[PDB]
Amino acid sequence: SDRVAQLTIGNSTITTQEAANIIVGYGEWPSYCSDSDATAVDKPTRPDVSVNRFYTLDTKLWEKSSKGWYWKFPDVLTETGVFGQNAQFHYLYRSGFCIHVQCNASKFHQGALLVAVLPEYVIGTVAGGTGTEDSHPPYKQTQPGADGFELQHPYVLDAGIPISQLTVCPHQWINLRTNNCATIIVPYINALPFDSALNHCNFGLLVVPISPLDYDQGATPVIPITITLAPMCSEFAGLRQAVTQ
Amino acid sequence: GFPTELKPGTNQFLTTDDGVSAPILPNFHPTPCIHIPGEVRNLLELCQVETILEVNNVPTNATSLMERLRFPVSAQAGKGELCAVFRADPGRNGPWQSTLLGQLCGYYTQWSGSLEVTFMFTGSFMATGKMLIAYTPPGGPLPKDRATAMLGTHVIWDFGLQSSVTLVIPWISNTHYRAHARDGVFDYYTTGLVSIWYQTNYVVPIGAPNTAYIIALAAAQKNFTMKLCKDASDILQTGTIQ
Amino acid sequence: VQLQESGPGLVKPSQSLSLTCSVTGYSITSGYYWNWIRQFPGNKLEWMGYINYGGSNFYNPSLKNRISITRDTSRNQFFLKLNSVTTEDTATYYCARGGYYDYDGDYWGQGTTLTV
Amino acid sequence: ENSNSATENYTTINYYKDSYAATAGKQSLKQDPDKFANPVKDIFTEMAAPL
Amino acid sequence: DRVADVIESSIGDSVSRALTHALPAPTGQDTQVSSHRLDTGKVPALQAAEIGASSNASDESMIETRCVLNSHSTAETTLDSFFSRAGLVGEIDLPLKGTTNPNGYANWDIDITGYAQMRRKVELFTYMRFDAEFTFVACTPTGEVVPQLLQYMFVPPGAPKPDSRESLAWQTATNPSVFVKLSDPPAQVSVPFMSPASAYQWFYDGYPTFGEHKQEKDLEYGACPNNMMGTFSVRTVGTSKSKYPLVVRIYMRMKHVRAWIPRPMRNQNYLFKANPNYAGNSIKPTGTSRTAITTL
Amino acid sequence: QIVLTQSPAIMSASPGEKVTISCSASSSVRYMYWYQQKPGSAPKPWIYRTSNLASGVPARFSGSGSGTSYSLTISSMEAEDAATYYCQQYHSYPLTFGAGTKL
Ligand SMILES: CCCCCCCCCCCCC/C=C/[C@H](O)[C@H](N)CO
Repeated sequence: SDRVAQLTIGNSTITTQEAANIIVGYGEWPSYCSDSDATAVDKPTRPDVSVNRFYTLDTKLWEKSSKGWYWKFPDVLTETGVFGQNAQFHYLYRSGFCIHVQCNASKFHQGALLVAVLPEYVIGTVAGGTGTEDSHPPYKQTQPGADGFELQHPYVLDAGIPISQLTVCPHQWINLRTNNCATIIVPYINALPFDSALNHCNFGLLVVPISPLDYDQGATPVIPITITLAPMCSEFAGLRQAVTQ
Repeated sequence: GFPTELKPGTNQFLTTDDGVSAPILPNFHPTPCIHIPGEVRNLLELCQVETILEVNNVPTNATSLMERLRFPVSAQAGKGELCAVFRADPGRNGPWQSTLLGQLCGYYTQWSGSLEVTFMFTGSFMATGKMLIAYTPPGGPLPKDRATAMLGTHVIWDFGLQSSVTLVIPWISNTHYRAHARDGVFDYYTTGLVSIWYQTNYVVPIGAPNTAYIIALAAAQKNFTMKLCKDASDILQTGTIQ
Repeated sequence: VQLQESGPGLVKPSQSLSLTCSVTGYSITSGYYWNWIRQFPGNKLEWMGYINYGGSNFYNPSLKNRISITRDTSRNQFFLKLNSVTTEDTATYYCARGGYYDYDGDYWGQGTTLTV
Repeated sequence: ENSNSATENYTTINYYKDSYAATAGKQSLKQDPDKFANPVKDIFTEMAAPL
Repeated sequence: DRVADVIESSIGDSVSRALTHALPAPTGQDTQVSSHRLDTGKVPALQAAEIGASSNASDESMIETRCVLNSHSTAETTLDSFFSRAGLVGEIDLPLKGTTNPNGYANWDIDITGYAQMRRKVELFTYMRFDAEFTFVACTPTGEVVPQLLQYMFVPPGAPKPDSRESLAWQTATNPSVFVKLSDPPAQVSVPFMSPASAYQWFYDGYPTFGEHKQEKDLEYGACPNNMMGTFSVRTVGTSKSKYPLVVRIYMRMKHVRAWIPRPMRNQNYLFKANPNYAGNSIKPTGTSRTAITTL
Repeated sequence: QIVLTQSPAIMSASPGEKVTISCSASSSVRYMYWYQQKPGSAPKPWIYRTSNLASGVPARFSGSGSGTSYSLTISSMEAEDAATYYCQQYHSYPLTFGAGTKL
């Protein structure tokens, strides 16, 4: 009963037979901005079905020596479809998200992944190794796009904070012996009713293997990981010419 | 004017005093507060969230830091062998330092309540086994075999569709509150010991990996409470931040 | 950290081999991976196996069912044992300290020559 | 007195016309642990198997 | 509004649906008496951590317990109890001879990230909204008290910052200012919440301005103008050089505190202000280590 | 097992010239590591993570590469740095070495 699920939004449908329930971040569903909270005076646009739909990003490969990857939202969808066009044609933006991660194997494989959402994920540097250089991360590292970025020091999450306490954030596990998918629903999180979709990233998504993948010789050695996501309750305002960055 | 007298304690500056001070900007009104999800009202809400417990805190080299979050299990000779042990003190140096509960307890002097630890098995679907997890109240030494360990509070864990089991450490103390235990006369506030033993064996068929790992998670019960706030034991600065 | 190998320099065929490595300046229970590597007379290198800081082992499948690595934490040494040595098992045997899937310490020994 | 405090804390003491100059006072003891400890769509009782 | 899908649409619903609600909890929970249970189908001890929720097992379902009436208070773990304590946040030096501030005046940018204790306490959360109380303690480098008169001025952004001890900006016709002597008890004022946003941000994942983000402009990453509140300026009131060296220390206490979205606490040593940089060659474990997993 | 191919097998160069050797892998790897071995001694680590220089290594050495192709180059040739070089990978077990290049 709680192991099978179906997710339908827009013109896309996702089915699974080994689910592990659904996590709603902080216990709040996404919603639109109220009249008492808004500050801009122009009428916003709500494209509805054309933007609120499931999008599939690229695929990563899980190996016995993998470290982990991360993505930034809503930077992943900036150059994809009608949502991307609306994002680069307007100044203001707000929406929620629904995230689904797929990874399947056989009954003779093993391993465990941690999937978590961390708001305001700021990246730091190694400070030249000795700690005396005030260096800063490059542009391609802070907003990696739809391809994501591989972690260098997963123990400190590349920000000087322990990964052992990451469970305080909305999260789920992918244990190969139990389930093969994870679902998280995140509302809009910010200190402002609206914000720019190009300059600011609301949260980051982390996928880190805690228990290493293992199998015996002769089994399938290729274990892909796929990321699927969908905006919820999208609004835009401040119409002017399209700017990509 | 009105006659008055000054008492000792005047002109002093106490950092924890709650008083009234003159405002600098008259008739100032702040920005309205919009709704933001995830508001926190009490620190005890965060103490009930599970975080990873570093039972295997042996390695120290840089490339092996991530291995501290798990400990292995494999097939044995079926003689009730020992797997791992650790202390149950949450505010003491050791495995509990990696949990959020330990970090929060570092800001308080005394605590009271029950604790719980959850173990998750990350083997293959074809692996089976049974384990015994025991808690020893204060006074008893570290058990030398399973027969001695079973005499305390314990639970027997069976691998299956449900991959996790919970061990509850009940509040058993002579005082209403406990200070943070350490070596010396302050070991009087110790909590006890936790040990894990093999019950039957770890069994796999042909074609399955011979080794699996276990991840431990720790949190607090609903009767947990802290008091007498203090400063943390360590300061994360080795000079001037500039 | 210093590593020194020791063992017999000549072994008759179909006998058993046993080598010893002594570690000074670091405890073998504090971390790192301790490997055994040999170099054939043709200047070809082959990785044999390792023992973990906690006592876990992993061996090369080509040498499986013939190799065993142990340790002695009291005296801070780890050992290599070979079963049914043949003529092709002649080379210079090295001991090294390594990291987990990455370059961490990688300090090698000096090696000992073996003739069979 | 202007109502310009940051929480416009239920019992405070003030001597000026601005609310943000008052004392810290006392709060009310309400907790919502399930917001962070159990944010699942479907609630499960602690007797049945979770899956 | 005559087509069916528009009438039945849920677009524009601004009410947030919450799955949980707060309940009173002035003391710790009590314990009820329980007995032995021997049955099938009920497994409180078995959990599934993959769901992402904490365990729901209790004392009564695992062992046999007595009845205990708990009256331990939880008032000390509130946000104000944790945060309403003064701590060092700044320090200003006015030497007679040297190079730092040799002309009897100084300008200090307001930030509380220069000292580890307060920074670590406040970085547990992402957003905070509060009022503040500031105290200034002034003395000589040896701790001696001398008869000197000082002036403090608060300079909001956009206002002219003084550049000398006799600058015209010291007329403080509109800016708030405080005159105090070193022989007096330390000065103390109240400060409201002045951010243009609804709360302060300790972490801002983005850039302040549009345009191309080249390497030479990487220092702007993570800089949020909503947290920049201005400058604190101090001088010795006089047209001639003072006769004593002075040091000023600043302490801050929070009141009426609210917080959101907790984060993991800092693990490594701080290196720079407003920058989560760490030494890559000196990564250390969170806690202490032992020699073996099977021994204490 | 991952197989590493080194080319050329034997190279001869004159002082002050430009030297470049290549190592190719049968599968994609994250990094590549290099060793140097003078005759009569044990191999010593030279390059790790394809860019970082080991301690006590002259600054004229450098490396680069990605995917399945990696290279090691020397800006200026001296008499001192003439030995056999190997490429080694940490991607998966068992660890494998290259055939070696004699300079
Ligand atoms: C005589 C007037 C003296 C004025 C004393 C200073 C009052 C101004 C304080 C502004 C509020 C600062 C509180 C913290 C703000 C931001 O979070 C920090 N800049 C963090 O970077």
